[PDB]
Amino acid sequence: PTVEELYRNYGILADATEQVGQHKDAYQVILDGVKGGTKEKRLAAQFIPKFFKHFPELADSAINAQLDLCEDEDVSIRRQAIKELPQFATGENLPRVADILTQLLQTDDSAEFNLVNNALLSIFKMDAKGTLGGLFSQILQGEDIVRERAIKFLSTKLKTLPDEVLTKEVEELILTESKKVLEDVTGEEFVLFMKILSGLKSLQTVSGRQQLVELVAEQADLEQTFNPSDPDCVDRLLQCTRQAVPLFSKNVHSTRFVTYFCEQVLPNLGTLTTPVEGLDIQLEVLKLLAEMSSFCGDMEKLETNLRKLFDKLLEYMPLPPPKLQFSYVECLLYSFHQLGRKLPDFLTAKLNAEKLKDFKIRLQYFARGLQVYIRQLRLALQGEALKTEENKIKVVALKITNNINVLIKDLFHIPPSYKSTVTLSWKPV
Amino acid sequence: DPKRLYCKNGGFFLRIHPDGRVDGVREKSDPHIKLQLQAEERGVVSIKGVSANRYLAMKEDGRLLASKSVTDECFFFERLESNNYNTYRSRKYTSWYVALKRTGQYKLGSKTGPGQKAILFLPMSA
Repeated sequence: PTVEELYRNYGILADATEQVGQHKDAYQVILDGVKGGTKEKRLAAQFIPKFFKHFPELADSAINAQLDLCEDEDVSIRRQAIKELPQFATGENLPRVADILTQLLQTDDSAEFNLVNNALLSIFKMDAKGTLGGLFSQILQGEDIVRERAIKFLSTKLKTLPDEVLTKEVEELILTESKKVLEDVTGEEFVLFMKILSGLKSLQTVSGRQQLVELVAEQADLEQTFNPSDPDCVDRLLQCTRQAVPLFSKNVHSTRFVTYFCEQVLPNLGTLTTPVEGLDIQLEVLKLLAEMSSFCGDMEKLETNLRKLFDKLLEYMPLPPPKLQFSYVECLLYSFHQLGRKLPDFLTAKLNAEKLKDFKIRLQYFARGLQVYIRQLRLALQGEALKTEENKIKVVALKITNNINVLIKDLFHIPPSYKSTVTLSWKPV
Repeated sequence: DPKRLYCKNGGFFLRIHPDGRVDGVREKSDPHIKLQLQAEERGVVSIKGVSANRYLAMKEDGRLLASKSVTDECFFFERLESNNYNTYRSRKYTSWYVALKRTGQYKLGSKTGPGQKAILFLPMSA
């Protein structure tokens, strides 16, 4: 088999018009081109897929001939063959091509890597369910390198497909298969699958986001009792809970998470260990609780959780006889301002007259040192110099102190009010 | 002979803490991965943490803990597989296997089954 015979048999199959299926001998010469050298194989990678549609009786031999070219030592031969693989995904051959293409994602040649992604997206437009089966079966059973590339494929290339391809049943199948994977994913893998699932059109609804919230709830294992001593137990709960924040709306509640933080995390906040430099593990817990408290519904043990939240607030609001942690107070005072609406009797009861008397004294003493630090910040801030790392701290510090001052005045109404609305400092406009 | 249980899923060694935690760690020389496999009846073994003086167990909801005393939940069916990897199936809850996840935690027994990468453990020397 030489380049002369391959070109001549190419013309036999090309000039055959509609009498192509009878020249099976000419197509066999092309199939034998894989046994030739470099120039012979570079032509076989083009001619085998071009006339594959005219010889179903040679399907297995043709797909095998192209697969040998996909595993050739020369990368230029593989690139010529991988590009034409979607031509073979006709009929019962697509799940086999999907398995080969998913296997080929582990290549480290940037040119070959792009051709594998384009071929995967090509058969995806052909048979979406068939290609997903070839991808997820490798995520569930293949090597770690294949599972890694295949997850990244869904994480980055699903957004490039037309909406005509991602039908309702395709999004149903992805959720069905993803829940099979989520029973054994790492911390980073779970972050990728949450981006994949939340990107689906049918899961962006109110009912769809509630299903995603339940997925991270079972992933967080909220029935597991909280252990404050383990450093990885906290970093896993925080990372798993951060994936639930973008899904919370006024009808997609965070009650299961706020209940867990108030019951088991707040009473043990002092025992929190951090193994990473420059990371305040306790403030990050309070930051996360402050974001979720805006979407909490009717709680299981509302009064007990409200007291645990109120007790932790008084630890950072001292009686008038020290440094004031405004960052800690902003998170705790906001969360109590959110959850306190559900039980105004926590302050406006005749039994709680001592708690309300003591609380308004702490709010008044805190406001004295707060308003001193407010104008002290605005004195040092009197568009380019504001972008310095030393001045940006005073900008967010002014947002922290202003939010605290707005919440204190809202609570120091003789009937304590809860109608003020603030934007958390670490949240953009 | 004391052994280490090397899990095929991720490569974790089965670890038993003195407080009763069961998980996996990749460090070869962790003091709490030294295990002693006591033979009970034919085909059933018990796993004891040497440095922890606790026995591996699986309770009602497929969670793995380490009790200080041998209980009903401390016996497991040991089946030899390929290759030199073994599976440990709870004798009381006969459908749940001892398993470690990719994250290193124990896998809930209610989510374990035959033919999983998480249930295969390799006895190692030292």
